[PDB]
Amino acid sequence: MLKIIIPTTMLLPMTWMSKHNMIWINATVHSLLISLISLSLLNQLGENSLNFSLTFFSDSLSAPLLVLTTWLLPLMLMASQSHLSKETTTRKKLYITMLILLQLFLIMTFTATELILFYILFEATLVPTLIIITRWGNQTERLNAGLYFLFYTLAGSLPLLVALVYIQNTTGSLNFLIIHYWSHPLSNSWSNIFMWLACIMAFMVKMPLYGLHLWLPKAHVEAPIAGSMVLAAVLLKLGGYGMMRITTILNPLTNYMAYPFLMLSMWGMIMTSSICLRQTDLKSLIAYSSVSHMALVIVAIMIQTPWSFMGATALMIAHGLTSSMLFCLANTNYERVHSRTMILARGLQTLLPLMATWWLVASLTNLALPPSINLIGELFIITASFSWSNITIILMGMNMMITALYSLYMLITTQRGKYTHHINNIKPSFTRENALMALHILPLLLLTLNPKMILGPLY
Amino acid sequence: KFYIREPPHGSPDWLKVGLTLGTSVFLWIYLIKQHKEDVLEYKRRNGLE
Amino acid sequence: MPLVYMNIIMAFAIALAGLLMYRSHLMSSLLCLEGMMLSLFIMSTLIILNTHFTLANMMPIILLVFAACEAALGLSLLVMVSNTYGTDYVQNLNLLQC
Amino acid sequence: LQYGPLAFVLGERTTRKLTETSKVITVDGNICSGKGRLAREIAEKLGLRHFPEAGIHYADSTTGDGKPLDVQLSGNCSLEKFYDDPKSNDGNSYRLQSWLYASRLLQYADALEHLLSTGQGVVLERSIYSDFVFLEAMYRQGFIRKQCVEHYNEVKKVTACEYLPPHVVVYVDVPVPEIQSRIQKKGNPHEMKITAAYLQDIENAYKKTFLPEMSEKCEVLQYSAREAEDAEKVVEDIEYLKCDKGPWPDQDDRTFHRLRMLVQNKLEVLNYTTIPVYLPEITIGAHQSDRVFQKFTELPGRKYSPGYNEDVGDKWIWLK
Amino acid sequence: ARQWQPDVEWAEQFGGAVMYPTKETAHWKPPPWNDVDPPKDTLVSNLTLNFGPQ
Amino acid sequence: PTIRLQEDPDPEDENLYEKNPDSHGYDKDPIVDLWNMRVVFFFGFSIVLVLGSTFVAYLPDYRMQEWARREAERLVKYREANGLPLMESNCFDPNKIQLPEDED
Amino acid sequence: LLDLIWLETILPKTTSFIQMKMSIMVSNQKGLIKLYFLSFLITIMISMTLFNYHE
Amino acid sequence: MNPIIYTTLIMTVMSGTMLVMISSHWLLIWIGFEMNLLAMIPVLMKNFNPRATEAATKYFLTQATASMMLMMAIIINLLYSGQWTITKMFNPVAMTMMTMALAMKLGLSPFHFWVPEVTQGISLQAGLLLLTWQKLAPLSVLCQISQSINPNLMLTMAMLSILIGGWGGLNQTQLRKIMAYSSIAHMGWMTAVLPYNTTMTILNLLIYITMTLAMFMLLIHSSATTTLSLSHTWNKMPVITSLMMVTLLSMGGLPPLSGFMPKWMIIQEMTKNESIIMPTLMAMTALLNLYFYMRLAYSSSLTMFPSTNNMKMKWQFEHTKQMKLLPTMIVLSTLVLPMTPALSSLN
Amino acid sequence: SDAPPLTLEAIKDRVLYVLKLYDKIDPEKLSVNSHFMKDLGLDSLDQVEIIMAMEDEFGFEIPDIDAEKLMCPQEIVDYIADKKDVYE
Ligand SMILES: CCCCCCCCCCCCCCCCC[C@@H](O)O[C@H](CO[C@H](O)CCCCCCCCCCCCCCC)COP(=O)(O)OCC[N+](C)(C)C
Ligand SMILES: CCCCCCCCCCCCCCCCC[C@@H](O)O[C@H](CO[C@H](O)CCCCCCCCCCCCCCC)COP(=O)(O)OCC[N+](C)(C)C
Ligand SMILES: CCCCCCCCCCCC(=O)SCCNC(=O)CCNC(=O)[C@H](O)C(C)(C)COP(=O)(O)O
Ligand SMILES: Nc1ncnc2c1ncn2[C@@H]1O[C@H](COP(=O)(O)OP(=O)(O)O)[C@@H](O)[C@H]1O
Repeated sequence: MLKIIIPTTMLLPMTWMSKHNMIWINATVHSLLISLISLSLLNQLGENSLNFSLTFFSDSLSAPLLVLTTWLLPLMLMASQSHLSKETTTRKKLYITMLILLQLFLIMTFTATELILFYILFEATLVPTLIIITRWGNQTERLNAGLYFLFYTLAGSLPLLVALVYIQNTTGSLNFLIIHYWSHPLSNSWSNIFMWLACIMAFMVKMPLYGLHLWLPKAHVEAPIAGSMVLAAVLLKLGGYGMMRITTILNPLTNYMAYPFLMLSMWGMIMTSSICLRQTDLKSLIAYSSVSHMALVIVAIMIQTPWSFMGATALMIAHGLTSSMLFCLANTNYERVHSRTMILARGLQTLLPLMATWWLVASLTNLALPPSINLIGELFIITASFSWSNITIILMGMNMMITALYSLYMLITTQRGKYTHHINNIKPSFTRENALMALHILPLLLLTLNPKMILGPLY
Repeated sequence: KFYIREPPHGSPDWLKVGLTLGTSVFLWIYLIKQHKEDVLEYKRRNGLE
Repeated sequence: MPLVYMNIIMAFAIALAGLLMYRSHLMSSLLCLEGMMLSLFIMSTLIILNTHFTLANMMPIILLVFAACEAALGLSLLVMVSNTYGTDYVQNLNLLQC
Repeated sequence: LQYGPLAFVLGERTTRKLTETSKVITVDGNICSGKGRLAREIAEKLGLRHFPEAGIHYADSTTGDGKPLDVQLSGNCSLEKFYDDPKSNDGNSYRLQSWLYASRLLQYADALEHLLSTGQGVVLERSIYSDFVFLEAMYRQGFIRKQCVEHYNEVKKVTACEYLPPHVVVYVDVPVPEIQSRIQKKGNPHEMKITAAYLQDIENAYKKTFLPEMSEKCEVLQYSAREAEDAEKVVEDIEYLKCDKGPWPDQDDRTFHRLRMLVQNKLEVLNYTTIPVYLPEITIGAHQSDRVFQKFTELPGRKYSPGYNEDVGDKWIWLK
Repeated sequence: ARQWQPDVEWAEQFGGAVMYPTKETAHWKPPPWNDVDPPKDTLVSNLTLNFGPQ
Repeated sequence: PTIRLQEDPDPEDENLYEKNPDSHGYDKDPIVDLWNMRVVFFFGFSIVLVLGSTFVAYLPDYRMQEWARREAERLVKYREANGLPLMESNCFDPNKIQLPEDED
Repeated sequence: LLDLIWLETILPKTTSFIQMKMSIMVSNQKGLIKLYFLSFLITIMISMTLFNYHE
Repeated sequence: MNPIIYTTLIMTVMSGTMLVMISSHWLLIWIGFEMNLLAMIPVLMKNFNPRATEAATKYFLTQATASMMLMMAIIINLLYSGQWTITKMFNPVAMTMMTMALAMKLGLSPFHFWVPEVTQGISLQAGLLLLTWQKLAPLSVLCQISQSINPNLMLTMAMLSILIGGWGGLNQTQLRKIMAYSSIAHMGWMTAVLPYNTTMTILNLLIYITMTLAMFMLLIHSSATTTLSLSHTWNKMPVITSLMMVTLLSMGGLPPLSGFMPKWMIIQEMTKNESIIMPTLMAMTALLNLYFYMRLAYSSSLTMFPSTNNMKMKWQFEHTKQMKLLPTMIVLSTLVLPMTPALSSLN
Repeated sequence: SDAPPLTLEAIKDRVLYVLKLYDKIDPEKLSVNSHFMKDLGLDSLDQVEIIMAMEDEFGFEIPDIDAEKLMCPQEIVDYIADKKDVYE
């Protein structure tokens, strides 16, 4: 699949050789073309995966993720060029270089045929994200946010490296196809229990699992808008992808090692949804929303059924799109009033009607209105959990009610009421912002029209 | 324009430029020749041609 | 081993211990270093004489030469320290910390 | 070839070029005294290179083209507004004093490099050894704080100790009332606001610190106002000095090698002027620092190294 | 309106001889700007001798 | 000075509508901004969105859904006519399986 | 109670506190050769008996 | 100091190291160590001041003690087997003393106190030499006797070195002491894999030397020895600060940078034995080195600190001396991970 | 850490202790307001010895002027506090 990798590596010198006033145009056009090219990966088979070479392969689980990455790059470019207008040309090119490198690492991560190469790329994604957050953030908390983002990740990921090299010394290969075909059960011993934990905790902290998520509100609030977009839409899904890949060698030990993570996921889902009800910062609310949805995804991956895997794939794609749209919507108001407090600017539907429509659609997809793919994933996961145990419906049921409550709370607080009297600098919505919202939302409904493209390999 | 000599003048240092280019060309031709003899020796030892 | 070997090894250990625990004067520690060199000379000479290794009879001379170099180095450093502080106390060498 | 250890290993030695007329000379004096004319006459008679007094834009005169730059990108201080408002709440006074000390250090390094490279003598107006009289005059008049004086002392302590003091110090003595009369006769509307106490402080600093401590390094040639117009007499007075008392006679080839390596590499010369001591008078915020640096890099001959700016007519760049 | 950048108060945290100062190390001084400590006046007394009368 | 440092004042934000009443929010230069709008709209809505959706809609059936349906129809027809059971509990012929000799 | 205090207290704040305390313990030496040469003597003696006596 | 004398002393240092590396006789190895120390002492005092004198005295005392123990171990080995050849070291007590002496020479924990002090007391060029060239001889000797080495002592000292390097580096604002603690931790990593595979020791040594050379040359280019003086470099040469930031990231061990390769290969080699717990602890501990590298990157490259007025004069002048190998050192420090299988040529 | 932050009270106890250590002053008649010249019947030479005792006790020298005008313990305490910049 070098027909996708090489054009991004060419995006790099194209950006560094462009005129000072055409960098955004060139980057956007060629990013969109690369996304169109990557659209060809959706032609998947029913039995095995597309095995391009010894190094790269495409499954029905990673193709929508690659398409989402390549589609997210141009949106980040449009979202970034507003607040980077006063920046020098060299620093703007460096920002675009960081974004391009992040896309390249993400594209290679989702198609690596070996687990060590996957590890190296999934860990290389850290440097551009950390640089973006700590260099182009606005407030002084960005440094602490970068430290939290780095060390939470590495403390989980290093035992994974040890476990991976141990597994390769034991079985002779880390190639995923060989690993799948030559799978052997895991006994019940302390060594196997700790091997399970080493293979699972890095992906758990990436989701992130409740109690291990404290880095996420910091990193997602302190980052610039493109950083938040790529952190919520793609980088959280690395944990889910890696967990569905790695669980192939963990049976039958998972049958009982999943209990603490399942309880944490369900209860912390309830807790993070409740936290969303009393939040003064508009971005932290969206971050905690992400935590709740990812807790659902964790449950689906842990119970290990075809329906749960289908629901996990659909939910990951839907959440990426929805959360990126919500972050952009909040950033528009932040750029207008230079504050993140939710109750500062109110009654915005009176001043900005079309942006209010975009807010309504985004918050409707957040609460999983049917027949959106958000609800398809959520309902598949709920059915799988009900088959796992009939008592999960209570916890799942509570979550649905709470999610609707806080979504509409956000909508009513920001759009309805009366406009604050002292704020008189609320200019009309630019064409760029409306195009950004439309390019977020239209693919969601288009995917609803044909949902088998995001349902994973278990379809 | 400059107040002082700024020893590198408008023309480049021709001795250094010539030495650099000569070294590059010598290394390139040496590498080509070495690869050719290596291929010939490998083909002779294993009896391909 | 005989008793003389144990006695020479004990002398080496005592000189090493002497070097390790500093009192006030730097010169005392230099003397302990020279004592270790002398102990090593004696031990090597006894071993070489006992086994009648003819070509090894010249190593202890080399050892003495490099002992002299080491002592000269230490004395030069002591001269510099004393010129800086007017005293050869190891307490004065505390400008750099860990 | 650039001077360095290789040039010293084979051939180049400084001690051979010294030809009894090296004689670093500085001609000190109070404000508005005719020390510059005397310095020029001394240089002309003795055949030495003349260095006019280093101003705010001295460093501009030696890099790029000799033309001065905007005060915002160079100096960031004003001599005129120091006279207008000596007690301004923006730190102009000590900023000017610090910039002038740095300029004097650069000029001293340039003069020493010229002397050690050619063997020819140099004449300076003031030196880093004399710059402190203005600082003391400002402090006694309450124009600067005590912390500024401490910072100045730190920078001087770490900078002025690496060089050799001048061979002979010439001082032109002019009384304060005559100085005021001269300033009035001049016509500049900013120098008229100089109080007599300021000139008195400069004179006290000179005569009670500079000349006493300089007389121990080498003998000082003092002159009243009337006996300074006769330049030939002053020059012939200079030619009969017994200079065997200071550090200059005790310099061999290796010390000259070290000093010659130090006087070139002006970055090494200016190293300690920007120490991270955070005085409000001289500390510049990050946003303003970035803006001013971006402004500076856009000057016509400043973006790249000297021989690499094609926008001022540099050719054959792609072979340099 | 603009990105936050470190000021003097932020920068002064790194200006000490050590991070995380304690009561023992609060009196440690940072090294001099050039690595030259001021010379101590450790005067060495000359020897005084009676030359005569005997 | 009662100050701590020399700094520029925090500047007011620029309104792109002031110098360009139809500004599109892409750039301060009207021509570059207009062409940025045009390329974004053309390459996002006209090219990727509509054409990509058509391409995805008309992708060939590599998932073998219709092939499987036709195969199942053939199998059901054959098994119904012969009187054979529609489906078998064992997907592997027991003749090719060798159970362990002793269960005691 | 949970997100802002105890979840912070157990994992990251405890780690930071422990690392800072051990950094203070390790890095705060007076620079006197007497003390850590005595340390060297202790290390040498322990090493011969603890790891050397058992071969 | 005369340049000719300086060049002679440098060649004598290197001659002592090469004599250590090419000798087959224990006496010649000891002589190489003596010659190296004798020539190294004046190089530390090239810029004369009380701090340099103190650093030289401490270095001399530590290394003279180490060489005395080295000679005693050689003599004990000769006593129990009349062999002068550098081999499996037929006596266990002699091997223990030899290991302790070489650890003292390298600065492995518990005997690690001298390194921060000597590094802070000398110039950046002397520190470059001390932390790069002075590791070769003891490591070569350790490699030649790796079979007879006792794993329990070497691994204890290696883990202690990693822990103490991280903890000590956490507390420093002086750049030379940060470099010294980084050196201690990397020495620990080097000696942890020595009983299992000496090729990994050599690979780690080479990569560490490259990164250390790049860091020291960047520090010499921008004349900064404290954190606050390095915080000014962005307003004079931003490219230098960016390259330093990337090199600091590489030193931390983050993939896809070249720094990650030695740790990765050492972990794999240790898991090829049983040895599971030790690499896990080593990685968790190297996170501390990553922390203070990241703090340095925050202070020098990712944020802009306030500057001074006199920097405007520095803006007008260029760097006179140029280091010809700095670009290659930076590239080798950063972009070398894809060439990892080339380590086979090391054995 | 260094010495504790010396206060006015401790200064007073040290001054009074030094004064009652002087064999020419009876302890019970001495107060912080006693005047050396009149109350304690001490001559000018005696005062010089008291100032030298203060110098020894507090580790710093008092010039001939300055020290000469301190005629009772309270002035000595005030001078020591002002020199050491002690307010509590
Ligand atoms: C804040 C969020 C952090 C993330 C959450 C991570 C979740 C980690 C939890 C690990 C899940 C299970 C771990 C081990 C499996 C069983 C646990 C054990 O309690 O079960 C019994 C174990 O019996 C006893 O409990 C022995 C264990 C007692 C010592 C364990 C310490 C637990 C104390 C709690 C410390 C907190 C740990 C997490 C730190 C944050 C089973 O009996 P037994 O059959 O014999 O053992 C089975 C293994 N065999 C077959 C090889 C024999
Ligand atoms: C502003 C005003 C708005 C209101 C006015 C609108 C006026 C009406 C227009 C609205 C249309 C109504 C929709 C009704 C559905 C009709 C279309 C439907 O029939 O087509 C579907 C086809 O839809 C497409 O398959 C789905 C589109 C694919 C979506 C991919 C998005 C493109 C990429 C963009 C970036 C990706 C980001 C997300 C990463 C994963 C049928 O699928 P299928 O059953 O097969 O067809 C059977 C016959 N075939 C197979 C021979 C073709
Ligand atoms: C170990 C043995 C060595 C002993 C040898 C020491 C040598 C002695 C040197 C003698 C120096 C003089 O005579 S010095 C001259 C001394 N005489 C005067 O000054 C005349 C005025 N007298 C007074 O002021 C008072 O009587 C006075 C007592 C001073 C108190 O002073 P107050 O009223 O202000 O408290
Ligand atoms: N270091 C300094 N600090 C403050 N002012 C200075 C300094 N050096 C020169 N000046 C000012 O420059 C003006 C003229 O300088 P001066 O050399 O004394 O007269 P002239 O031009 O006749 O040589 C005077 O107003 C003097 O105060």
